Amino acid sequence: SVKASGGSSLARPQLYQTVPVSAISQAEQQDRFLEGSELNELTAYFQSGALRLEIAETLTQNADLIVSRAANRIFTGGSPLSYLEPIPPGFRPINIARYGPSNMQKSLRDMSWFLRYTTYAIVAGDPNIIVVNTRGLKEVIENACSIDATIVAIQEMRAASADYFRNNAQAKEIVLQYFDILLSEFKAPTPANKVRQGPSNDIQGLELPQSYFNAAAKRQKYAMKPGLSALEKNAVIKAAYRQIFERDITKAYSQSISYLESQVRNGDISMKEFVRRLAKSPLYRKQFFEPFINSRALELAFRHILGRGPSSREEVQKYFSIVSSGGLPALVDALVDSQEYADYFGEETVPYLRGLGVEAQECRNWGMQQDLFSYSAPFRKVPQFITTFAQYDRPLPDQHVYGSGNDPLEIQFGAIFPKETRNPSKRPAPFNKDTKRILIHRGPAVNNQVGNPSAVGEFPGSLGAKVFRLNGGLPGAGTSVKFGESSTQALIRAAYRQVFGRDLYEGQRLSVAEIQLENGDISVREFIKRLAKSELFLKLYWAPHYVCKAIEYMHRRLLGRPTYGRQEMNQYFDIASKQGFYAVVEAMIDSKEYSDAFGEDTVPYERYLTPGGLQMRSARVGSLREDIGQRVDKEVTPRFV
Amino acid sequence: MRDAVTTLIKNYDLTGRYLDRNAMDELKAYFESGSARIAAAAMINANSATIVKRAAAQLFEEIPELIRPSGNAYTTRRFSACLRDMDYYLRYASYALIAADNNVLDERVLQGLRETYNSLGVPIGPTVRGIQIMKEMIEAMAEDSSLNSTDFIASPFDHMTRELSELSV
Amino acid sequence: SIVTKSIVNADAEARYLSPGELDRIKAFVTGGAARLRIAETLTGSRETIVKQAGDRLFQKRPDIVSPGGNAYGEEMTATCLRDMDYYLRLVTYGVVSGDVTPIEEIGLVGVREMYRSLGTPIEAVAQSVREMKEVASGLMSSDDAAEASAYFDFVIGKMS
Amino acid sequence: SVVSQVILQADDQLRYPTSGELKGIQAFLTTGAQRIRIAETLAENEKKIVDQAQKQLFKKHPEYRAPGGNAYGQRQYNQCLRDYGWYLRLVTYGVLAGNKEPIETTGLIGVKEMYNSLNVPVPGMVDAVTVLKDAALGLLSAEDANETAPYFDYIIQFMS
Amino acid sequence: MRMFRITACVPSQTRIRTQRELQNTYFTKLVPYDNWFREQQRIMKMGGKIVKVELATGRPGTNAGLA
Amino acid sequence: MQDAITAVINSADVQGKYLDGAAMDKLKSYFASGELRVRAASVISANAATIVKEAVAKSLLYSDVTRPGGNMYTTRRYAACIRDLDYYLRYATYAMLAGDASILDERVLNGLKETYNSLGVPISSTVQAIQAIKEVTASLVGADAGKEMGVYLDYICSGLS
Amino acid sequence: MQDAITAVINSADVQGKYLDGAAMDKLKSYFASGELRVRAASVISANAATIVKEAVAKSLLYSDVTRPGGNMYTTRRYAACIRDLDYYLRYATYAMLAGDASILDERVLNGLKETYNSLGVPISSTVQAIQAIKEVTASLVGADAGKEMGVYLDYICSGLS
Amino acid sequence: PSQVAFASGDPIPQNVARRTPGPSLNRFKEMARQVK
Ligand SMILES: *[C@@H](C)[C@H]1/C(=C/c2[nH]c(/C=C3N=C(/C=C4\NC(=O)C(CC)=C4C)C(C)=C\3CCC(=O)O)c(CCC(=O)O)c2C)NC(=O)[C@@H]1C
Ligand SMILES: *[C@@H](C)[C@H]1/C(=C/c2[nH]c(/C=C3N=C(/C=C4\NC(=O)C(CC)=C4C)C(C)=C\3CCC(=O)O)c(CCC(=O)O)c2C)NC(=O)[C@@H]1C
Ligand SMILES: *[C@@H](C)[C@H]1/C(=C/c2[nH]c(/C=C3N=C(/C=C4\NC(=O)C(CC)=C4C)C(C)=C\3CCC(=O)O)c(CCC(=O)O)c2C)NC(=O)[C@@H]1C
Ligand SMILES: *[C@H](C)[C@H]1/C(=C/c2[nH]c(/C=C3N=C(/C=C4\NC(=O)C(CC)=C4C)C(C)=C\3CCC(=O)O)c(CCC(=O)O)c2C)NC(=O)[C@@H]1C
Ligand SMILES: *[C@H](C)[C@H]1/C(=C/c2[nH]c(/C=C3N=C(/C=C4\NC(=O)C(CC)=C4C)C(C)=C\3CCC(=O)O)c(CCC(=O)O)c2C)NC(=O)[C@@H]1C
Ligand SMILES: *[C@H](C)[C@H]1/C(=C/c2[nH]c(/C=C3N=C(/C=C4\NC(=O)C(CC)=C4C)C(C)=C\3CCC(=O)O)c(CCC(=O)O)c2C)NC(=O)[C@@H]1C
Ligand SMILES: *[C@H](C)[C@H]1/C(=C/c2[nH]c(/C=C3N=C(/C=C4\NC(=O)C(CC)=C4C)C(C)=C\3CCC(=O)O)c(CCC(=O)O)c2C)NC(=O)[C@@H]1C
Ligand SMILES: *[C@H](C)[C@H]1/C(=C/c2[nH]c(/C=C3N=C(/C=C4\NC(=O)C(CC)=C4C)C(C)=C\3CCC(=O)O)c(CCC(=O)O)c2C)NC(=O)[C@@H]1C
Ligand SMILES: *[C@H](C)[C@H]1/C(=C/c2[nH]c(/C=C3N=C(/C=C4\NC(=O)C(CC)=C4C)C(C)=C\3CCC(=O)O)c(CCC(=O)O)c2C)NC(=O)[C@@H]1C
Ligand SMILES: *[C@H](C)[C@H]1/C(=C/c2[nH]c(/C=C3N=C(/C=C4\NC(=O)C(CC)=C4C)C(C)=C\3CCC(=O)O)c(CCC(=O)O)c2C)NC(=O)[C@@H]1C
Ligand SMILES: *[C@H](C)[C@H]1/C(=C/c2[nH]c(/C=C3N=C(/C=C4\NC(=O)C(CC)=C4C)C(C)=C\3CCC(=O)O)c(CCC(=O)O)c2C)NC(=O)[C@@H]1C
Repeated sequence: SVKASGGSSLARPQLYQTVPVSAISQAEQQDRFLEGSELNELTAYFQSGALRLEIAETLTQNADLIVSRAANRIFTGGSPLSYLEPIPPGFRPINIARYGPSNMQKSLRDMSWFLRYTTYAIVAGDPNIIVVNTRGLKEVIENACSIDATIVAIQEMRAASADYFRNNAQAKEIVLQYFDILLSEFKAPTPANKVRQGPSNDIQGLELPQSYFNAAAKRQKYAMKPGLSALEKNAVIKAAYRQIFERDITKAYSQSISYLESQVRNGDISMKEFVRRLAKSPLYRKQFFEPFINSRALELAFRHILGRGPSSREEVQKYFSIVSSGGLPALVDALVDSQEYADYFGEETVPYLRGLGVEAQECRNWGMQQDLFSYSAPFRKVPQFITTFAQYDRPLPDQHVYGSGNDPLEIQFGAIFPKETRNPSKRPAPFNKDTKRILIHRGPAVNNQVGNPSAVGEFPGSLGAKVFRLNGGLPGAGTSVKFGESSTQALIRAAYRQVFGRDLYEGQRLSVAEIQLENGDISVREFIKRLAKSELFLKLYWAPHYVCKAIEYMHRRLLGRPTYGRQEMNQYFDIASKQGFYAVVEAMIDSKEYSDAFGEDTVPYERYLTPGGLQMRSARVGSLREDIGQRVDKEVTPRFV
Repeated sequence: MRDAVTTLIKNYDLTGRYLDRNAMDELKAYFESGSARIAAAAMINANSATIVKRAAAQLFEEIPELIRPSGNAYTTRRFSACLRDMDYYLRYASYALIAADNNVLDERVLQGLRETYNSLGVPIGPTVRGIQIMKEMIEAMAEDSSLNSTDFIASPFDHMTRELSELSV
Repeated sequence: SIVTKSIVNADAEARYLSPGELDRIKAFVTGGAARLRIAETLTGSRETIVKQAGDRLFQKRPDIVSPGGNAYGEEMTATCLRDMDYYLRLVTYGVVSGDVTPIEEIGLVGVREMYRSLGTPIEAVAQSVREMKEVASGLMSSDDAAEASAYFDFVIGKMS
Repeated sequence: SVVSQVILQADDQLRYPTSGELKGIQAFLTTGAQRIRIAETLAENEKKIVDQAQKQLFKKHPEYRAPGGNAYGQRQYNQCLRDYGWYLRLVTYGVLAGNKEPIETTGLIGVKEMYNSLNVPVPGMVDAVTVLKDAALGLLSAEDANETAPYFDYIIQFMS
Repeated sequence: MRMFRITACVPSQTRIRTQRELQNTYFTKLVPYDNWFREQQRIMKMGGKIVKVELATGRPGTNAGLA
Repeated sequence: MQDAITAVINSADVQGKYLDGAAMDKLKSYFASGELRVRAASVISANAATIVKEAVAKSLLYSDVTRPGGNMYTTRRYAACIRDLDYYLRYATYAMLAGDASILDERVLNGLKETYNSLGVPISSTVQAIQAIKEVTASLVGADAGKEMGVYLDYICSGLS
Repeated sequence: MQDAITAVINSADVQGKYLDGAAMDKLKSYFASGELRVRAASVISANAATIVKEAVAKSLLYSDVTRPGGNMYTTRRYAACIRDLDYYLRYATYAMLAGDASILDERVLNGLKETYNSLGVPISSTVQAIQAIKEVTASLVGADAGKEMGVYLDYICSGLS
Repeated sequence: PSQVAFASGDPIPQNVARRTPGPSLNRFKEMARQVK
């Protein structure tokens, strides 16, 4: 299996172009309101909409007759309509019995599909769907379908469809034009795939069918040339700022480097040199270098200069070495001077985000590049490409099965989880249903229940946490100065500190449960069950959290350990689905392991830690032992003394 | 990328060990299989387009929903993309056959593949079935031809099948 | 490895293996036997190779084993011979793989920084590898020695 | 040839070629006699090879010579024969060079663009190359045919 | 809620404990009705000897008004 | 979580201010729509299983998702997908009653994307499922309640996407 | 992004059916409202600066948000906030013209919470300011066009919660 | 003026058909045609 995930976000490639999408994207890619041009296109399209819907209505109503005329002209020797799901020199009618039922079905389906997508294109106001799905259909069906026959069928459908529109040269011309586009595109040979060759030996080569590119939204490309009008040069410079700085900081904050802009618009420097000097500038330094560690800064720089994220472990390694050696100038120079940069953008073209639809995409950095291209990329500080690439090459991490965000801090009290949206740090990993998380026992290592399952309940002594037990008798099981009042109350407060992490404020303690415990009417287990099921516990630790975060924190408090994996998590989560919070608490406290580790008289306690929690506790300067992770030299007095 | 020799060397360097008898035997096995591996790669090169086309046709015959409305091979755009993906799998399977090591598939095919298909809604199961169809076609082709060793052929395809497919049991 | 180089090149071009790459892989496969023989010789004679080469280095370069020298003292000299053993092992790796890639990856990327950090004169490390090359060449036939000397020379050139 | 490929790879990394690259160069420069004889044998037999290939193709695709077909008309037919001969010449170039570069730079990059502009079907071209492969390999020894087949296969793979 | 008042004796197999364990062995405790099936199974399958079960709180034959 | 009333109260309390007229009119707006929310919630509570069933039947059944090799194949995974849909519908109704999506942001979305990318649950297919739930519920509770429930189901989808 | 035509066409196509009556009904509603939606978009574009000025004055100015320690205090933060308000107005206009909120899903609500939670921008204050923008636009374009823009501004607002 | 209402207007519910067994069940369909 795969050992890491770069994340997966919903991908929405454009299937085809429509007039409103075209206009609105034209305005939106330039970071502006729709102007007279786009608004006028929208007005004209909306005005034509009534006629277009009339065309679509008449064609869908009479689609049967049009398809029947096509099928009758194309086929001979039988009735093609028995089952419904100008003349090329080589055309000859096709025999129904010979041609076969499956291929006849595909013929009728294809004719109807052509008419259907023609109506779709009429309504959309753009033939892009027809071009996309018809250029290269010929070669797809040459070997089982006659091209001359298909051409004649499409011509018959075109004539029959236009026959319903003697109205005037408004409906007829549109129908004829869209059918002519369909005809010329079916006659088209398959265009070659767009090849994205690997810039080096650590990056694979890919190719994309040209139809995929034609469907996707086209990336607007800005190129600085000497002859452009001043307004065009302004647009190009704004695009350069939007690319390098991720937004128009000149519009937002009047931030700009005027002499660089004058040089680039004069042609003194190329757009490539302008990009180089802008990315070296103190503006860029302050915005996308100073706030980040070098590892994240280089990923952002790849976005800004190349329009893509890192492609491999070797690439991040190489460029992190470069930034370690020469800092931001070295990084920018290496990126801008790369053969890849000149291959895509050359000297004049403003760099653009490539991504899905612009060229063939790699699986290895899919999710990471999705995240990188978001406008929220500057607020991820944790590197995503080096982390994920390294984790590909290594076994599964120490991490909750549902992700790093589901691991709370292993502190005395509080349910502190990383927030998915705040400083995004998510680290998805594919844990299947059967993985078991390695936990560190708080006590003698050999008492870990994995290797010593009968060690369960063995108190850890000095190596582990303090354990509170109702070993002594309870009071009144009259006289004052009965010593059995201090131990029972110490245990009650210990149980409060265990279930909630810390002691409650005055008025919050479940006094009835406390007296019912102090009177021998219940057991310690029953009392902690009451504490766990209390409305206070619900409000504090169940209600404010993701269901599985609440369950995980609950498990740590009640069983004294994190969950091992998907088996425990799934059972508690399923109970949460079916029954609710009280039933989840019941399941945890009525489980066999609770009974083994804790009887009816033991307050639960921390029995295990994750590696991360132990490292948090024992890796600080004041707690780090001298022999851990270093060579301990024996000191001996010099022999000359 | 790691081939069989690089994998062995990594294993031995991890422990700082010189290559011993077992290492030499494994290297010998790879070198003696090299001719058969080269022949299998050449045969795939001679039939890659037809292999892909026939495998896709068989898959769409086995799962007709793929080329019907709401199927992920529906429309020529998606159909072409699907045949493209099949071509990818065959090319990288040929690489893996030559290398006698599936790490090339792990590094350049499988890592992040589930994420991409989930993002696009591409159905994994039919893709795995298509991989298996191509595997069977390659095996039959190798059997028909004058090739001596053909047991290694299944290894890459099965690997992809195991790495990408959902865990059922 | 030769196979990996050919495969990554073909992948970079997004194509199947070309006839030239298949020819190179065929040559690699056919030369496997001689490469394994050379590696077997180097591994079998590793102790004597390292001892003789270290003797020649120390007698030729006594300063590194003289007081103030980097390898001065019994333990430092032992560590120097340990490094020589490391590089011989890497040479055997490169010999069987047919390329210098394992040697680069394990023992030459950042070697300068490491040995500058340790204070070891890198030129003397290059000389130690030279001594090992000279000792190994005597243990095999001329063609085998020529094939192994290329890996030794790659190490030497990267050192100095 | 493989020498140019080695030099390109070495220059891209700003280094001298490694031992393995030079060994591959040596093997290629030794098989030159076989490459030369294959090129010559294919050269003088161009007419027979093309005749067999073209009759086979137009048996496979009678539509091309039929009215409305791309090859219909003596001029178009002769141009197709010219194309057969030219691609056989490219195959000999590739055989001599030891790699696909002379073929690919001359008659594969942009080939779909060219033939689409001429309405010559690319699948017609791949069938044509397949029959040319069969005819040409028929006129070669078993070992020479095995050596020269992957070049035809490469043209076929690029064509579609 | 219905509450039983269960008395049980739990023996100690597999371990000779040296700490005070009498409280765990022969105990009388209030159990909610809903948990009594599970608790009966747990005490039994542990080796316990449930001496007595009574309906401390609640009534028999109650169709409504039990919570 | 916070509902619309609590949103107003928190906005007033963070400034130490008594409720002024604008806060009162926001509370009046919430009270005006509360009857609609209660009726829509009642209909959805009655029909939850049926909305989920019809949305699954209109979006996921007889597709690659349920066939061998799909993430909804095997009965354990099928039940898992239905369970997730039950959560989404129920929490959308909760938020709709509250008038605020806060409960979704805290119970549902804070960790779910990482969870789904860890498990390999496809987000395109589940977004399609939640959209189908959107249309089914919009058919049951009517126009206004349909749009209001829409808002929060679309919220779940956007949080997933 | 997807507009209304794409949504209707994809719904028809995924089922392999021609454009039916309900599809044509929704499409003709879109086409009939198109002219007035274009006019509303033109008016909003002509008054974006004034709209944002008045919304800021109503909702943000002279509050804890603009004073020292408030998230809008410094000049850079003020300019960034009014720029964000302009973003919300523009993308609401895009959604109105397209007749669908997909642009808001993929270009706005993608990591809006990531951005604001990471920077600690006050969400309640942003929602109040967007409500002010909606009110100002409604006063400027008209009550019905105001509602048409208000559905999308409310969509962004609910996305913030 | 009210004609501008599209997203604010009365929603126009669209027909989405419940999915039915595709051709992958053809054999069983035949078995269903021969089970009566
Ligand atoms: C239909 C909705 C799609 C689908 C769903 C699906 N989900 C799972 C598994 C899990 N889903 C969850 C969900 C949550 N955790 C929470 O805390 C919350 C509450 C806010 C939710 C909604 C979890 C925790 C799991 C994992 C459970 C476990 O430990 O097993 C599956 C099964 C995946 C598996 O590998 O078993 C499925 C199928 N899948 C699709 O394909 C539909 C589009
Ligand atoms: C005399 C100086 C000129 C003048 C001033 C004037 N300013 C405002 C309103 C505001 N001024 C600021 C400015 C700042 N806030 C900051 O944090 C910083 C940096 C420390 C600056 C410079 C702000 C934010 C406001 C908004 C009010 C608020 O505090 O919330 C006004 C009021 C304008 C109005 O119509 O409300 C005025 C009058 N006006 C002139 O004509 C003088 C030239
Ligand atoms: C007024 C609206 C509130 C406010 C705003 C505020 N925002 C920021 C910073 C940023 N806002 C964004 C948001 C977007 N960028 C986009 O491209 C889009 C999608 C269309 C959105 C929604 C971003 C990315 C930033 C930071 C980077 C940038 O400048 O683009 C700030 C500054 C925060 C800081 O501490 O620097 C502020 C002040 N703050 C309030 O208090 C108002 C309630
Ligand atoms: C003002 C006294 C006279 C004048 C000026 C004028 N200059 C330009 C255009 C350019 N000026 C420069 C000069 C520089 N750019 C730099 O970065 C620096 C180095 C620090 C200098 C000195 C350049 C490069 C240009 C061209 C690009 C640009 O516009 O920035 C114009 C505009 C010309 C046009 O055709 O648009 C003008 C008006 N013009 C007069 O009539 C005055 C006598
Ligand atoms: C030395 C005392 C310990 C040690 C170090 C070690 N580190 C790496 C690799 C990397 N270290 C970093 C570090 C940083 N990234 C940043 O942005 C910054 C902030 C300024 C730092 C310090 C990175 C990014 C890497 C990865 C580089 C790469 O891509 O190769 C290694 C090598 C790991 C590997 O697999 O190559 C090592 C050895 N290791 C120890 O044992 C010491 C205790
Ligand atoms: C007081 C000088 C400042 C202050 C404090 C403050 N803290 C919280 C909340 C928590 N404090 C903790 C702390 C700890 N947990 C541990 O395990 C340890 C070691 C034993 C410590 C120190 C935790 C975890 C929380 C959250 C959980 C809980 O509160 O029980 C608050 C309340 C925050 C809230 O609303 O949740 C406050 C006010 N605040 C100030 O302004 C002072 C400067
Ligand atoms: C022995 C060759 C080396 C060594 C070992 C060592 N280990 C520990 C402590 C632990 N070991 C484990 C390991 C596992 N637990 C599991 O469940 C599994 C999966 C099957 C493994 C591999 C764990 C988790 C611990 C922590 C304690 C616990 O057992 O729960 C120690 C003790 C460390 C300490 O400081 O106490 C030691 C010494 N140490 C060496 O030097 C050897 C090279
Ligand atoms: C031949 C006289 C008639 C015919 C038959 C036919 N079609 C196929 C296969 C396919 N047809 C399509 C069609 C389309 N793709 C689109 O996107 C659209 C809208 C523009 C259409 C109409 C596709 C995708 C295929 C391939 C997948 C499949 O089998 O469905 C065949 C079989 C080909 C084979 O080699 O097996 C046949 C026989 N099509 C015509 O147009 C003629 C009327
Ligand atoms: C065919 C058997 C199946 C199928 C395929 C299909 N795939 C896509 C789109 C993509 N496929 C990939 C996959 C890869 N890219 C790589 O670099 C590699 C590693 C070598 C792989 C395997 C990617 C990344 C995409 C998206 C980018 C692109 O197009 O290049 C589609 C189109 C999806 C859509 O509609 O947008 C299709 C149809 N479809 C099936 O039904 C089969 C199961
Ligand atoms: C020895 C002289 C006689 C004898 C002893 C015997 N005892 C048991 C079982 C138990 N004994 C106790 C008693 C105590 N446990 C305490 O904690 C304290 C209070 C501080 C006392 C007095 C208990 C509680 C048990 C049961 C629980 C347990 O043993 O852990 C047995 C029975 C053994 C069994 O498992 O059946 C026996 C044999 N028996 C004789 O015949 C001697 C005369
Ligand atoms: C026959 C004995 C009974 C019966 C069956 C019946 N089933 C369905 C629909 C489905 N059946 C399944 C079952 C499975 N999917 C799996 O992955 C597995 C595990 C290996 C099983 C068993 C599923 C998931 C469906 C949903 C449709 C689909 O495949 O996508 C129906 C149709 C129900 C409907 O309305 O769609 C029927 C009729 N019906 C009876 O009355 C018998 C008792």
